[PDB]
Amino acid sequence: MQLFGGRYDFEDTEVRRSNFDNFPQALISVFQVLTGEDWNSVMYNGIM
Amino acid sequence: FPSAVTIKSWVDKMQEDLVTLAKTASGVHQLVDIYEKYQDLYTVEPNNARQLVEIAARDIEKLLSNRSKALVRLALEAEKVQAAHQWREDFASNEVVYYNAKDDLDPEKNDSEPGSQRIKPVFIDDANFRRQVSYQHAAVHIPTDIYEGSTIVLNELNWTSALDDVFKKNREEDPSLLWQVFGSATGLARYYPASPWVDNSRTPNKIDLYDVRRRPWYIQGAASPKDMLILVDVSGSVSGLTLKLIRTSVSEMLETLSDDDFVNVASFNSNAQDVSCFQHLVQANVRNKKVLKDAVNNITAKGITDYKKGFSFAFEQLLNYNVSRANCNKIIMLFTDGGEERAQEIFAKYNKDKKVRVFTFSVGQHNYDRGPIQWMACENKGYYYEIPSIGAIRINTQEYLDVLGRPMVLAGDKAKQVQWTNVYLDALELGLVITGTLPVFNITGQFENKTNLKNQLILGVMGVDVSLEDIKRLTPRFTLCPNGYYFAIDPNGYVLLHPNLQPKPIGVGIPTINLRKRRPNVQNPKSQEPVTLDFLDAELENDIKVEIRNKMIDGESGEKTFRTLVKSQDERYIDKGNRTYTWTPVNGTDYSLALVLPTYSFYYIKAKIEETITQARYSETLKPDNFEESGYTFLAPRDYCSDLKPSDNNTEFLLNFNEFIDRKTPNNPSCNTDLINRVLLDAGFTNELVQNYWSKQKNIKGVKARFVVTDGGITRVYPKEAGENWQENPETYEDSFYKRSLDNDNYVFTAPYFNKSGPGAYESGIMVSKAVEIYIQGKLLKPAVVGIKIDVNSWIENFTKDCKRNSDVMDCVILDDGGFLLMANHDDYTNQIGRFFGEIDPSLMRHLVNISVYAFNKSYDYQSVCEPGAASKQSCITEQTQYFFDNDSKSFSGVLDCGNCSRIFHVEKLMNTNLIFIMVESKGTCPCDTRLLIQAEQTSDGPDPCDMVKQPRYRKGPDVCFDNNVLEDYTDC
Ligand SMILES: *[C@@H]1O[C@H](CO)[C@@H](O[C@@H]2O[C@H](CO)[C@@H](O)[C@H](O[C@@H]3O[C@H](CO)[C@@H](O)[C@H](O)[C@H]3NC(C)=O)[C@H]2NC(C)=O)[C@H](O)[C@H]1NC(C)=O
Ligand SMILES: *[C@@H]1O[C@H](CO)[C@@H](O[C@@H]2O[C@H](CO)[C@@H](O[C@@H]3O[C@H](CO)[C@@H](O)[C@H](O)[C@@H]3O)[C@H](O)[C@H]2NC(C)=O)[C@H](O)[C@H]1NC(C)=O
Ligand SMILES: *[C@@H]1O[C@H](CO)[C@@H](O[C@@H]2O[C@H](CO)[C@@H](O[C@@H]3O[C@H](CO)[C@@H](O)[C@H](O)[C@@H]3O)[C@H](O)[C@H]2NC(C)=O)[C@H](O)[C@H]1NC(C)=O
Ligand SMILES: *[C@@H]1O[C@H](CO)[C@@H](O[C@@H]2O[C@H](CO)[C@@H](O)[C@H](O)[C@H]2NC(C)=O)[C@H](O)[C@H]1NC(C)=O
Ligand SMILES: *[C@@H]1O[C@H](CO)[C@@H](O[C@@H]2O[C@H](CO)[C@@H](O)[C@H](O)[C@H]2NC(C)=O)[C@H](O)[C@H]1NC(C)=O
Ligand SMILES: *[C@@H]1O[C@H](CO)[C@@H](O)[C@H](O)[C@H]1NC(C)=O
Ligand SMILES: *[C@@H]1O[C@H](CO)[C@@H](O)[C@H](O)[C@H]1NC(C)=O
Ligand SMILES: *[C@@H]1O[C@H](CO)[C@@H](O)[C@H](O)[C@H]1NC(C)=O
Ligand SMILES: [Ca+2]
Ligand SMILES: [Ca+2]
Repeated sequence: MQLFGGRYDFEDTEVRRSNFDNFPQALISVFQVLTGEDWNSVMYNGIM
Repeated sequence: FPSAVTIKSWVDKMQEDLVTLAKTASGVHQLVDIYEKYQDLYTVEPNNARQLVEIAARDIEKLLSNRSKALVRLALEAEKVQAAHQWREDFASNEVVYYNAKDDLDPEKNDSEPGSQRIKPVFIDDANFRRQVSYQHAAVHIPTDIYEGSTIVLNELNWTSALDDVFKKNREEDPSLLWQVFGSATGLARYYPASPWVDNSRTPNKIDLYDVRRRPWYIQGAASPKDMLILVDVSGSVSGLTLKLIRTSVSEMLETLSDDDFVNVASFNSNAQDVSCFQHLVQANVRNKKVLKDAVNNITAKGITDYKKGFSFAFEQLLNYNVSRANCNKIIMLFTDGGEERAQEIFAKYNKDKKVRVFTFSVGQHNYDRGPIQWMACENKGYYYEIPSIGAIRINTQEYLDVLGRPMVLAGDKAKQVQWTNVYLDALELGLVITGTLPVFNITGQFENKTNLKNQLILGVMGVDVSLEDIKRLTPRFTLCPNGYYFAIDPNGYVLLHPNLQPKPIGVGIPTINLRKRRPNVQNPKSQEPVTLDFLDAELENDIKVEIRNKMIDGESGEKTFRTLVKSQDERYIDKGNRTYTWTPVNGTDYSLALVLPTYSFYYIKAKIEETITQARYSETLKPDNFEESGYTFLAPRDYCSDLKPSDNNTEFLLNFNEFIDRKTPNNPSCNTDLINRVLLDAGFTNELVQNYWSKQKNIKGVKARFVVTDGGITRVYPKEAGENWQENPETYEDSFYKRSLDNDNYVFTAPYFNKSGPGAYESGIMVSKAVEIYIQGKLLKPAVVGIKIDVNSWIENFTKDCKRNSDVMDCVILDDGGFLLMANHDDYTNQIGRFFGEIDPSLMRHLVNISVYAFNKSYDYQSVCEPGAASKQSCITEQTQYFFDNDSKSFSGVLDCGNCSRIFHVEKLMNTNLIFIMVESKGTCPCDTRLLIQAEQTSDGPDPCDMVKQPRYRKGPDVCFDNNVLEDYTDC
């Protein structure tokens, strides 16, 4: 929530729903990266 | 270097040589003599320009009142008809039969959507519509993203189907009527007569995105003018997808605005700045809006949100009252995502009585709280609109006119006033046109006042076009000379009718399109702007014309006579023309109509020929087999009779003209006698010249071709070999040189063009012209313009015999007013003939202006095309320079110095003509450039707007403004 809260302020019309805006959402995102599923997308967004 | 008396004596033997060559070979005094020899084939009547204007002002009154009556009945039927509609929802049971525009008309298709049934119509081809049309029913336009077959749309096509009987009753009564259309609140439009729409949806690959609600005609009659003020939220949270959406809504919101509407754009993030250079509400014309749409785009989001400084700045903007203002609906709309503060305190005082209306827009996909924003909208009698997407922008930034129309629909009959739109290009390609609108109201159960829940919206708006070619038939210019014309004007300064006004849209800025970012097959929007050229931009501006222009915006009558300079037809000359203006109001409308005449045009010739043999004998004069002893005759495409049409191929036209007089006597019971007759009289006057004078002197030595461009269209170039090179417009009221010959009292020389295509130099030659000038009973007349194309080679020999052919000591040239190069000593200059002299030695030309020998005026042409700049054609502004003698003095001696050199130039002006002779030392002796002073349409982006609007042009707004009815619902958001 620090490093990536806000920060997905891209001007694209696509959705990046696994983001780190709230606390419920951040928690869901952290868990998804533990199940391993699609964590590369959550990392690519943190680099862009 | 020869003395000033030697140049004086040597000019006087070669202006005496050109003028004697032109006075003798053309036949000025002979054509004067035969207009005066007859006296009785014609009579001389006056142009009473008080009377003519009054007569014209009334045909546009009656035209635009006749349009109005039709509009009123359609509206009554629509109101009555929909009050008796039942709102059914069984439409697969009872089909709605209608013809849908923008659908394949191929019989074998048979799509047959549920609820609806189409029509295959039969489509005759037509005139007054330049497209195939059906007079048996009305077409229906559904916009593309709107589904048809929706109960909301299916129920319009049911009740609106009773308009086809009233549509038909308007055209039966008046054949000339143009499109008749009802634009629905629902977004469905029906027009008569039916024709296929110009863009089908998917049968080509361009797709129309046309919405009736969006249209300017629909908007002006939807609602009253308005001073809006866009707030933009620029806090940090907005940055992202949401910030991207806002820049496209505001641009979209503006499209909605009109000239009568004033608008500024502010933006807040813990301080409210204003987005551009303006700081007050500005007129929201094509230009101002272009500035605001160019500053909305560069915005960057950063900082804390403050709705208190954002609405303080907004209210203060709303209260300026020093500036020019709409003063009608005052509304402020804020684009923002989420608000935690309702700003209750700012609204208590700034708008305690709710004079202002607040509209809040929540944009993008986000989690910020929308309750406070909704509350603000509810408190202020505004509305709330979400926009998550780009496809949601187009119907929510046009939808606020449903709110602003409410206190108009509570005004009753008082609100049913016809209003006429600014000239604009028709959706169907008709040409320039204006539409008169009326709003239809939803009255259901009026008898008993039963509901009113949705009875505060308009059903839609009804319009009817007038084409500007219909108004130009009520303002006839043939009796008057080429110089005379009629100008029409808004109470906004825009010109309804003008010679200068053109079909191309008025352009703003220098067009820049990026080729690296246009994917090839997507079809962007083309244009929708109105063609708002102003009177002080259609003509060269004076101070004695801003007096005339203001004086006929505020509905006064008058005359005025003064000396002003006319810009030439081609954009190269400026001629001081003593004009008289005369204006009066069109009493039914807010247009005021004027008329320019040049003193000497106060009298015209009417043909008074009626004998059997005399109209006969003059008519075989214009036979194309008889051009071996007459001269390659031309003829102007007037609307002589209704049957023979202007063709743009002139040999085509002159056969169809001259067939017409053989196959039928010129009495012609559906055809004006005077126009054809004058032409016949004229052709017997440009015959007796070509028989008894020009065919005697069959070859003059330096003379190439000899013409008589006359009034009656009949231009006669004398050898048929020469008439192939005659590259003029055959309409005599469009020729540039014809009009410059009438202003001047001396022989006029026209410079040939530089480069280009076609033979226009050695082959045809430089031409001299001169208006014929007769006096009948002490009444001045200038019926015709004689002329000569000169031979450039012979002229050189006389000129050569202290200037040699190719001299290195000094060079001399002859320049007509305007500074164009006609004759050159060197032979590296006479190759580039007809070229602006400041492009071949820019150092001397620059000095000449300084000496006061030459004067100039740069103007703006707001309707021109140009290639784009990287940052096939768009419209753009060009700046145009013309040059003209401002000093009457005959000679000008001096020296110019570049730095380290002197050149001694001597300038003498030939008497009795526009030509000037200058002697100067060879350019090669002093190697000098300054910069190349060029005279061309030069792309530019001026004048800057931010400085015009600090002192705007005078203007007069609409008298009736409907807003703030006390019994408005003000409860739905
Ligand atoms: C260049 O200079 C020559 C000579 O001045 C000028 O000449 C033509 O010159 C001859 C030489 O005498 C003239 O006779 C001729 O003019 C005609 O004849 C008599 C002369 O008095 C008069 O009726 C008229 O001047 C005129 N009328 C006629 C013959 O119909 C004169 N005109 C021509 C074109 O032959 C050239 O015109 C000069 N170069 C130009 C054309 O600028
Ligand atoms: C909107 O669409 C409806 C449905 O087509 C139209 O209602 C129809 O109107 C016609 C004439 O008003 C009716 O014809 C009449 O039928 C009765 C028998 O039902 C007959 O006695 C009459 O002499 C006449 O033939 C038609 O029945 C009626 N349909 C229904 C279902 O009631 C309506 O006219 C359309 N509205 C507009 C404004 O065009
Ligand atoms: C002009 O105003 C009238 C009312 O003053 C509008 O008529 C109303 O239209 C609504 C449309 O939503 C009708 O409501 C519908 O009722 C049906 C039942 O038939 C129901 O199934 C729908 O869910 C919806 O509630 C309503 O019947 C009707 N009101 C009256 C009094 O007839 C009319 O739409 C307005 N004109 C236009 C062109 O919109
Ligand atoms: C436009 O209407 C005005 C009246 O509003 C006309 O002015 C009248 O002119 C007549 C003679 O032509 C006078 O007898 C009247 O006294 C004038 N009106 C008033 C109230 O004084 C004007 O003639 C009309 N012009 C056109 C071109 O229709
Ligand atoms: C168009 O050109 C004329 C030149 O004849 C300008 O008129 C002169 O303007 C200067 C100032 O620029 C005055 O001092 C002179 O008194 C004017 N002379 C005459 C005869 O009018 C005129 O200003 C130019 N118009 C524009 C818009 O620049
Ligand atoms: C106006 O309507 C009347 C009646 O139909 C007609 O006689 C007249 O010609 C019309 N005028 C114009 C300019 O259309
Ligand atoms: C303009 O008016 C004056 C005064 O009536 C007149 O002498 C002059 O000839 C007119 N201008 C022209 C170009 O004829
Ligand atoms: C004439 O030239 C001089 C010197 O270059 C300059 O100062 C002056 O402004 C010029 N006059 C005009 C009318 O521009
Ligand atoms: Ca996996
Ligand atoms: Ca914010």
